Amino acid sequence: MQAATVVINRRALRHNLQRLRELAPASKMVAVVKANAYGHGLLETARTLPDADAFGVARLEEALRLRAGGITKPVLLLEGFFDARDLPTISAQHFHTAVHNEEQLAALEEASLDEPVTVWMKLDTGMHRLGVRPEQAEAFYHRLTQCKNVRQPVNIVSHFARADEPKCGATEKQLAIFNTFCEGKPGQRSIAASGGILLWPQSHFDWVRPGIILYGVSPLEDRSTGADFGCQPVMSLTSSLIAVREHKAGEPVGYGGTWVSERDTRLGVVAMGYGDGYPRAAPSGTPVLVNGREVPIVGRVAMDMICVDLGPQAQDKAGDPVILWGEGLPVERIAEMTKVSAYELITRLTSRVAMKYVD
Amino acid sequence: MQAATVVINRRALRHNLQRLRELAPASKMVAVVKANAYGHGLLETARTLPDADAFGVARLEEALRLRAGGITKPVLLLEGFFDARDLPTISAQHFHTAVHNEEQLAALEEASLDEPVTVWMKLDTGMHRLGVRPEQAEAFYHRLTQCKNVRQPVNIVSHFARADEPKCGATEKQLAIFNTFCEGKPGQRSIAASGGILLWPQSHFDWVRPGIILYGVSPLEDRSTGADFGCQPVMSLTSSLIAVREHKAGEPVGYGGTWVSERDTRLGVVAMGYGDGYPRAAPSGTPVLVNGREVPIVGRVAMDMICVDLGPQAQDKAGDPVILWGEGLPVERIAEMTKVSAYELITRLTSRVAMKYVD
Ligand SMILES: *Cc1c(COP(=O)(O)O)cnc(C)c1O
Ligand SMILES: *Cc1c(COP(=O)(O)O)cnc(C)c1O
Repeated sequence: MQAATVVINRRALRHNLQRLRELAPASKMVAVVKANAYGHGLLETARTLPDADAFGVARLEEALRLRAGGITKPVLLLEGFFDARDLPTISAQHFHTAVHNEEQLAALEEASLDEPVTVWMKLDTGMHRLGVRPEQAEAFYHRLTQCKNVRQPVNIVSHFARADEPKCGATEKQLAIFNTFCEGKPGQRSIAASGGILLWPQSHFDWVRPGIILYGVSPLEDRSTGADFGCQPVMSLTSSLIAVREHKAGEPVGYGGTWVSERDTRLGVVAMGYGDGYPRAAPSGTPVLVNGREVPIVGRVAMDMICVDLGPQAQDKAGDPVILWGEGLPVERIAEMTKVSAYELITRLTSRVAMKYVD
Repeated sequence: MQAATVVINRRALRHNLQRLRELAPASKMVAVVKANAYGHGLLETARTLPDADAFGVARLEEALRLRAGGITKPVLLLEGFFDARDLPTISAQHFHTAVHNEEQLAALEEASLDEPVTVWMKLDTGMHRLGVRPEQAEAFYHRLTQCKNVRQPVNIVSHFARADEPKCGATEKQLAIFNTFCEGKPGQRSIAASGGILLWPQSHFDWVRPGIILYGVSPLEDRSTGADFGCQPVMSLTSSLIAVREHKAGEPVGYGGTWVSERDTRLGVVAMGYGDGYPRAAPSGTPVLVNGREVPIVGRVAMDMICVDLGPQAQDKAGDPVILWGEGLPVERIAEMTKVSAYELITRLTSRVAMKYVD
């Protein structure tokens, strides 16, 4: 292929897992690979990290897809199970699960399983998304230690809502609540994801759950990159030019006549659009690398194409290599220029994009 | 349980192709199915419309995927071919192609094919994206009529840049240029897509290329839906609740503490996020249907989850049906609220979303 392609550096992936073990030296690793491993490929990303202590996924379907591909490490269902009839599979597949509601707990109480299941009680410490609230947590917790279907001890998990904002006391407050509930309880503790790992060493505890930074991308919007933490970028969104055309001063480009040229120039057309996952919101001027040289996007990003300004005697030609982000252009730079989160940029890509794996 | 799923109404798809034949009664139909048929499924959308005169795709890869699935109809390569070594496949697969540059034409000229290929010369009439400029078009055109590898006559294609803006004279100008070049030439003429079909009956000519409106979605940003033109919505982005929790006044929700509640209420958590293709940009208040009742999104949309405000004694529960858009809630209403183009909303979805076909 020469069009929409994501190149995944397996070497950078391994480097990052090891680099994260250096940053959180007393904690085991839950490699978070939900949403097709953040756009890098669920199964391939798991196979690249046979050293991971466990893998984290959002849904049951993702975990099963890992077992189907031969992945054997423990897989953590971060949101738990959505149907009580799933417990038998989860037990047999040796999936570890979070438990945040009455339905899940009552399911565990009355299920009949050939083996008990490892559980992580999800505690709501401030995010107010999933989890048992503090005032209901002690009773809920106690019921889990009385389950024959739950492998003792009951582990405790939680998640930060604003760890990337060190100046507000949100994280210290969640930590305060997390610590109060865990006092005197056995079982592993886990509350830190990318942000907690890098900015809060007092939240590492027993297990940390690296997601975005595992792929060498910073979880912060302070324009820092994965390299700020010694992590190497894994993904490169690439394509090729499918046309190099003459253009003249005063002439607009693309839908809505969004951009008008102030000079005679040459425009390049890239085989990349939002039908591939590239943000339609990308404003003119956003950087793209053409033949390893940065050129600006001019005009509205279409479903399948993107126009760039090369210059009046630019000698680039149809077929030449284009980098939307990757090697000489961090996805964080593209997130600042487009105002789109790096999390979304690397993850919200379509099945039209080819996948390459190197090293 | 059910999670992220796109339900495709085959009946509505059929209705729209027929409805468009009623709006452009003297023109053949090029069903545009590029980018996985605008998120509806490339092969299934083609199989639902065996009545289409032809199918349009962005890339050669998409056309070959159609032939692989048993689609037998003529397929139009809207951007042409990117490599001269592809002509033999194009010829053998009976793919019709656009020709916009020197490389493609020179390729046609010196290739040796067992059969000639049907071609549509792409003329740049104002969009300044792809196509031969007016002052180079006559010479370029004449070389195509002299090709033994091109099945005569040479057809002429072009595309509108601002057909959804009837008040600016952009479309009349492109039409003026298109008409001047086609004078005295045989061969089919085609310049109209969804907008040209609905708003410009002078631009129908021989072939019209319905894309977005084929799926029952309006190409305008004037709070018009597909129903404004008698077209029925084909896609329904659905999911289910995975939690219904108590929440209290003054408490924030989600990452960044984006939303704070002014009352004790109950929050629902949807198995839908941008890891599925749902816009991370969706602001609190964006409508979502829970049990066929509209509730607002509260807090930042995460990779796998979305929180909604149900009410203090709302009786919704984990497992209940959620509609992100579809029946009861047009994607155009979500586009207006989120400020994201309906084109991108239905198209930029990930492979995590399951596909259902009804009728
Ligand atoms: C997805 C998620 C993570 C990883 O988050 P990052 O910000 O990419 O580090 C960890 N834990 C939970 C509970 C999550 O849902
Ligand atoms: C995608 C495309 C279409 C369809 O346009 P809509 O506005 O979605 O109908 C038709 N023709 C060409 C050249 C295209 O690239």
